Amino acid sequence: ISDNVRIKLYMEGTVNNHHFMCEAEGEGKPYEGTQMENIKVTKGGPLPFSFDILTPNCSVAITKYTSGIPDYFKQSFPEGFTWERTTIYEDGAYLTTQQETKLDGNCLVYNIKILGCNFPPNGPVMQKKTQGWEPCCEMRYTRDGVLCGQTLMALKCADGNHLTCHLRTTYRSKKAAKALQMPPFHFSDHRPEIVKVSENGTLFEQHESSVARYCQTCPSKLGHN
Amino acid sequence: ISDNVRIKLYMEGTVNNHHFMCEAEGEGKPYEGTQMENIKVTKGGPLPFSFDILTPNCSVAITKYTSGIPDYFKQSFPEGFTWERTTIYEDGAYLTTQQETKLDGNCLVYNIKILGCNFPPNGPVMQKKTQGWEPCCEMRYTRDGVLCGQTLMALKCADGNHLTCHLRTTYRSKKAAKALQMPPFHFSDHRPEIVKVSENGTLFEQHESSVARYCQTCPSKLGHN
Amino acid sequence: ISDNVRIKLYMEGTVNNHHFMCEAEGEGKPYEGTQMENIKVTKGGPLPFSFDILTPNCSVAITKYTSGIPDYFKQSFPEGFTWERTTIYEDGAYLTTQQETKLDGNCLVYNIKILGCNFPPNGPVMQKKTQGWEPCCEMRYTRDGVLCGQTLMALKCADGNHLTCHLRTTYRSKKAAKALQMPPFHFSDHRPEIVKVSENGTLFEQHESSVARYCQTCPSKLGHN
Amino acid sequence: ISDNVRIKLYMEGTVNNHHFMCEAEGEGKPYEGTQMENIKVTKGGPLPFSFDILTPNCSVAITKYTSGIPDYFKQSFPEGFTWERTTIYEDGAYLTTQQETKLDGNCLVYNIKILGCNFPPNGPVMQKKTQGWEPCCEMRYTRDGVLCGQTLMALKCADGNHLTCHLRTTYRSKKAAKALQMPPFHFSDHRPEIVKVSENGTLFEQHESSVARYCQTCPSKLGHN
Amino acid sequence: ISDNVRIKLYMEGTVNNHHFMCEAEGEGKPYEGTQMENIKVTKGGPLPFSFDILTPNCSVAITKYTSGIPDYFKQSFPEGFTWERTTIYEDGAYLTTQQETKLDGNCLVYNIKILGCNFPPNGPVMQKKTQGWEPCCEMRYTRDGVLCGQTLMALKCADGNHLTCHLRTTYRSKKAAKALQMPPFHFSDHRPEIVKVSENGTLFEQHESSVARYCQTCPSKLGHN
Amino acid sequence: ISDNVRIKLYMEGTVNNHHFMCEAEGEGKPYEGTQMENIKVTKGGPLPFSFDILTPNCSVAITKYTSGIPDYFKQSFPEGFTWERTTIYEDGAYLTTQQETKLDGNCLVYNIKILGCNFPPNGPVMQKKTQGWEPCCEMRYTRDGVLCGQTLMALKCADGNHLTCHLRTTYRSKKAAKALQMPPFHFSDHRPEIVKVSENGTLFEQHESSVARYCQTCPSKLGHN
Amino acid sequence: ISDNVRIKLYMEGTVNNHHFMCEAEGEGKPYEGTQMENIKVTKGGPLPFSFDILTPNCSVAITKYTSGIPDYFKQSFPEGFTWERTTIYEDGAYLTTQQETKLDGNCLVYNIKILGCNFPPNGPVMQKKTQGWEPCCEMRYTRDGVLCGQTLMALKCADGNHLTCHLRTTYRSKKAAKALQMPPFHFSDHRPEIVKVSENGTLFEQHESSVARYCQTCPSKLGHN
Amino acid sequence: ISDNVRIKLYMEGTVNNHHFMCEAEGEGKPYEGTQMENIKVTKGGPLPFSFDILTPNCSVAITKYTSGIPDYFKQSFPEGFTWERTTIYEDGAYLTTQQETKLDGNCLVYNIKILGCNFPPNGPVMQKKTQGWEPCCEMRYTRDGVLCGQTLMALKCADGNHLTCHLRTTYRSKKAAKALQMPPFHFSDHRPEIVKVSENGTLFEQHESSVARYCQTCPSKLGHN
Repeated sequence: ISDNVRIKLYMEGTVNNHHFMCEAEGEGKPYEGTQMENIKVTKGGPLPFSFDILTPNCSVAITKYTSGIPDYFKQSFPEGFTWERTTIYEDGAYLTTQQETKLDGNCLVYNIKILGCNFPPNGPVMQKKTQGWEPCCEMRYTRDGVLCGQTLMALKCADGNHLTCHLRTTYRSKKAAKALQMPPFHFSDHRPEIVKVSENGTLFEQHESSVARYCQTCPSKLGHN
Repeated sequence: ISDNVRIKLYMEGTVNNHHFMCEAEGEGKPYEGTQMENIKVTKGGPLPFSFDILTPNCSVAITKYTSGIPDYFKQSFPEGFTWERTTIYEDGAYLTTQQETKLDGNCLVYNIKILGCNFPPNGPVMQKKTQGWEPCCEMRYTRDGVLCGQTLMALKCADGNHLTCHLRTTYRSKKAAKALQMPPFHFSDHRPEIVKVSENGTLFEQHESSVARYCQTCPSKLGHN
Repeated sequence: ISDNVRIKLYMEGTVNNHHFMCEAEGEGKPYEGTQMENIKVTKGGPLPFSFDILTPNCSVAITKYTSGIPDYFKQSFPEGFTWERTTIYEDGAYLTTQQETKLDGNCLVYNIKILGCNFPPNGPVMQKKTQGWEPCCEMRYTRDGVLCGQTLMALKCADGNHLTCHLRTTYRSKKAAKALQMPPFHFSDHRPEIVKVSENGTLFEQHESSVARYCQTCPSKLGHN
Repeated sequence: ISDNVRIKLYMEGTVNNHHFMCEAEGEGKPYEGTQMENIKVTKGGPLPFSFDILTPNCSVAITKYTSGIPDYFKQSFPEGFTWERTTIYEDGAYLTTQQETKLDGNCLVYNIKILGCNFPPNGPVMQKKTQGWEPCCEMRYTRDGVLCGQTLMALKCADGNHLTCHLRTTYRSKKAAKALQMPPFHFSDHRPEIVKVSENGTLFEQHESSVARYCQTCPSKLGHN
Repeated sequence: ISDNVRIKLYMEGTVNNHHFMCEAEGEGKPYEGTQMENIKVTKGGPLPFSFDILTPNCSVAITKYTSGIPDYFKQSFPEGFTWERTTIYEDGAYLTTQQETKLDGNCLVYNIKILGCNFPPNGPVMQKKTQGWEPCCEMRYTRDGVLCGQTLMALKCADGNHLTCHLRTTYRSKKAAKALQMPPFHFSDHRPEIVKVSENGTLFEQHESSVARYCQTCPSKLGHN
Repeated sequence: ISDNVRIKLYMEGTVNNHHFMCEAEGEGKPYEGTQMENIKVTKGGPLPFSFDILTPNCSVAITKYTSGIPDYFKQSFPEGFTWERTTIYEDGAYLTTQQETKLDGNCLVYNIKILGCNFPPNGPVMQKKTQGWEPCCEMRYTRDGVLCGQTLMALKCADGNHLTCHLRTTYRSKKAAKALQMPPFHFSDHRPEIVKVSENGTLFEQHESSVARYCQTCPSKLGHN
Repeated sequence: ISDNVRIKLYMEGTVNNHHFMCEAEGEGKPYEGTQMENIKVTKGGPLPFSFDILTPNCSVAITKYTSGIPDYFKQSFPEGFTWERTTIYEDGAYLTTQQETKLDGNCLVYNIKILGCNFPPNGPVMQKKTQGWEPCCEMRYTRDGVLCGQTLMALKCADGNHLTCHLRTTYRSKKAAKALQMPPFHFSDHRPEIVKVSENGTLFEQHESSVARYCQTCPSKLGHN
Repeated sequence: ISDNVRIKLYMEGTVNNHHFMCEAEGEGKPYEGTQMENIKVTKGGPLPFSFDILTPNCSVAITKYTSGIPDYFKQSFPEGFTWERTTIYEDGAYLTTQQETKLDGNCLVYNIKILGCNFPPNGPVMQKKTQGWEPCCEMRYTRDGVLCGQTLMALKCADGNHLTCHLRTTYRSKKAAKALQMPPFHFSDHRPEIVKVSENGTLFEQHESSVARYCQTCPSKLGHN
């Protein structure tokens, strides 16, 4: 994959019985781990809920993989990969996502499907009281030939509280495991941020930085990473 | 709704990155709570996973509502209703469903969308080692003007074990709450059974009985139901 | 075990950093599945939380086992048994219990240890706005030589809503599994009720009825129980 | 609190009906965030399960708090603090902890109570197949005037696999709110390691390093921490 | 009045049937128009609504009166004054205030009574979605021998929108009319800001600056102020 | 509630900076909708304003509810209810009320708080030129689980003129919404009259009749009430 | 005026910048207070908002004037009259109307001008979610030689909720007040209903019944109307 | 838009049943915010009421927009814009306006429609006892993709009084959302003055200055505008 790529996104979903569609165009630097997307709600907008719950569904090939840790995603090209995830919110809401990622030339194409349910009508998401995500730390490890990820995230609320959730992901390379260098357990920091909202809450400029690493602040007494 | 109805079902989903579609034809006695469907996997079959996980997604308007408990579903007609649910398996798999139910004459039409993820490849579902569901007891109660349901189910496994899961559902009538007689807290027994599999594992004859009731084995010292 | 037995209970626990102890004396009809206990909060009372969360922790040897289903608990005497459980509330609270049951003469003696955490201070439990439990249906199945149980329960709230939780239990007979007739998958209905509260909310008269059974509302078309 | 302190620990617990007690003596540098403890299983040892599940229960006053982030724990002395936690394992096990932390002289004294249940008998924990924890990243945020923490951890298994769990903690200062400066949302890295096992599997030399910080790998484009 | 003063405040109110009391200690520079208050919700806190609605009720003797405009408030000492006001929110809520202001030595003492009603439960105030007030411009004019004020204010919401309201005030000097120089029509800019929230949302550090003036951005073609 | 009840009232308020208190003893026939109160101004009398503005603040449990329309107020006992209201006068005055209603045996107890402001000094109220209220028609409808009311009223002046006002009320039952039969849109006619004034304008014998009904003069062509 | 008349109406207006024109043909029985009009949107239809807001603008000479109450409108012929009104909706919308009424032979001719503004785009009116008006009660009283009217009305919504508004009207006879018998304070019930919609939502069959009266449900102790 | 423009205005209205028309020729400097118009009452003049109520209806494209605040009005050219407003007077009068603004070359063309009602006959407006407007401060904020404005104004009265009113405006650009940069919350000062009246009270020379800005007199302690 190139050091500079374009991004094209297509999303379709139903949350609490509300159908919607989104499309986005963006750019990013795969090896630097930085990127940005201009996401437009093409159908069903303005959404009856905070766009925040859609943010993390909109790019793991773009991450600075450090410490010699094998990059499961960049290794997957040209074949590409898909990933699936369920996000469990502390107030009972569930959001499941199926995504396909393809690399056509220097353009990353994302096709996303989402199904969300049980979001409380008077909760922060449905009441649009949330104000973006705190950065997070994803735990990555292999299992049964695929790469798994788990993360705890926190939505900022106007009152100062946070609404937390748990992401459980399975990343699936289109390359056979035999053709891949599987990575050891490691982490990936992510910082998604919406820097601008326009067109009556239907257009969002979203930026994100990601870095894969080992625990660097606490030294091992046993020579482990 | 009449005493005898026809059932037409359309389903589309992706589980562990495997896309599939199903269509069914059936019948049922709404007030007797008995029904049967002939479900055909029209695309993506035979499925690489046990059809058992799709079974509970294929009819709550057909239930013998006893003890004078108001029937939230039959009351929603002719407008109909929709429901959303996430099923959490004990081995980490999640399956989210979005469904729409409408009544055309004396025919119930179901449109279903499913997204499933994280099913362990060596688990009983992906290995097709499950052998049907044990009967179950659903807990139903109102909240925020809609009807909620929660159930623990158990899939019989060939090794003698049971694989358990937790269903969390929100049923949404298309009629305004004020035009409905909301039910008190109650239960609903369900007994889905596959009696025949044919056409190279793509046609499933599925029967089911459902009965809404109160606890009927434990007396109350306070006269409560 | 006899047709009528006495009950002596000792409980110690800490919930949200509040330490407390309870003692109770009661009676029951093991085969009839009916019982009553006069539970006194001996230390740390009045509790800063609803007594309702302790109710389900205060007697499975007392249950009417029907349909020829082997009784794992009564079979365990005179040796007795222990059980361990964690209850997960929908608003983030957890309550773990460890219990020992023995039969001394004609008296069932219960020794209970409880640790609870993360109960929301503005929640119905910590605000004492709950009004007893709704009857429930426990799912029972064997696994690895022991008997397991899972149940969803709902706490009635003052505002009319229900607070739901999930119980995950493991019952351990003190007799070697070898000397026991392990039961098939089955259910158990429970109806715990507090009929009187006195001594400034430190004494509770609690009654309960339990019945072990199979699904008796939905006939099986495959000849299964 | 002194920059050099000793540690004294007392633990009692029951896991899968196995009762045990532990005691430890150690030392640490509160502001450097480094520490070591010699933990002896004084009763019920050698344990019938991996000591790994006990490891994370044995010291948050010892953490290097960087970036001027208010230190909830060090601000709590001399009054001290307590914390409560439930750890949920992916294979159904639950472990709940209640802890009290006091400073006697220049020695941190820990009193721990543990209740564990539903650990699978043939699982890696009960089979003693785990090989310590991977380092972890805890999410810390305020709620209801106290400090909350949530973490995802992973046990290393022989197969090269990992067994994951989720920690949900509430830290409770015994100091007046008026005398405490609460921290903003932040993280704390922890790396607990058993560097030596002796005395026939009953003595564990455990080291740990902890660092509280903001996300430093991913720059904010909104000027946030 | 001194160039520097202390502030002491006592408030009692009921909003949407929720009773509360507040007390505050602060300081200000009467002639510079700047001040600060540390407001504690002594009873009924944390409030079930945004503290923002209470902010503007908490100091008109502290304002920089420019352009030779007579200062109705400072002229009122030592007698002091009272003021009454009703704030009408665009979504149907009303909040009425009665206030007494006295000068005790170097301390301005405020006694406030508040009654609020009809705030929508899912509105920004009851949902705590607001994030402070935008600065505002008060219109001041004499009528029936007293000073009247009217102002349009706007609360900032998490979503980027604003919730507006209308303040209608009557200021009543306790000084004999014959001893007061009544001011001509003029404006007063106000900028209340909460710079810190602590003690579980019950302690607010609030600052404010106020300036009385004529319209200086648009010249008069008739020589009027 | 009984067919014949006693009434005890306690009132405290401040209008245009004039503090006052009232107390009353009365009787009524709840189902007949008739009642009387002997209201005494216990502090601040004679009032510097017409007692007419206090009249409508002095009993909604007493109303003849016709046509099978559910009675929100009588249904609220024994718990009782509260109500809040703001009355907006055409000449700029505002009067806000908070009231609590309890039933003790057959005695209705009212506790009222009032804050009024901006009444013009030369208007009919402050000049005590009003001569009672014309009967009025209240509009009642539910919203967000509570009962709302709105009414336009008119004070009579000797010259044949009227001074109008707008009442905006929220009635809040102390019973759970689930335990109440909510009424459809309807009206309530009210006719308050002061039949005797004594003790130098500090004791008022006030009578009132109230009837809840649908529109009975204009038949519906669509079969609506 | 005769007991059976024809009705002809011409209307032009702009609401939220949408221009439209309407024309109607109908009939009414002046003394019976009943009438019906076939209202056609001749320009700008189908309207981008609910026709419901236009309904009350389409006949006060048609009202059953009971109880000997002087009929300001009937007395105005042959000269006729005009009326002006502003309707204030609770969600911030305003609609102002200017109307002229003349009698040509036995045909009442109405010429209407309307300007509406600030209707929320997502409100029930602009979204066409309203379902007609509930009947209402107008307060009528004289002032400065003319007749005034004020009414609160409520639009019905599907949820069972209502959108309320306030009408403030001034009726102006073309006859000199000297030649008219002015009425005392009284009421007028109105019940507008759309019984048929056709021609792609541009033709509305609307009927209405009106009755002028005094309060007839609450007898007066003092002897007032 | 040019730095120097001409103005052409056409107005038609009906206030308290009095029909009138006006036309004007003017000029202004859009970026400097200064302008003048020579307004002639072409029909229905001299008006039976104060021309002051028409003054604010006669130019928002002419305003000095400072501090980098996006200019909604100038951005709207060449397409143009419209605006709608209702002005509510404290003595019960309402005046609604609909306006269209076009830029033909360097000439701004205004087409204005007005409907006013309920002005008291003995009030200052109808008696022509007003002496021009005091300058004012408009609050501007976006909502639903359009620009809203609200302002309180004060008309100079006879005996040294002021008659106040509230303006509620919606400004509608003819450009699409994608082609506009929406402004943050801000203010606009306005100072309309009649400097000459001639031709028997039918020709008015009116000047005005407007400035859009943030609050500059009161510093923010949080770095907000």
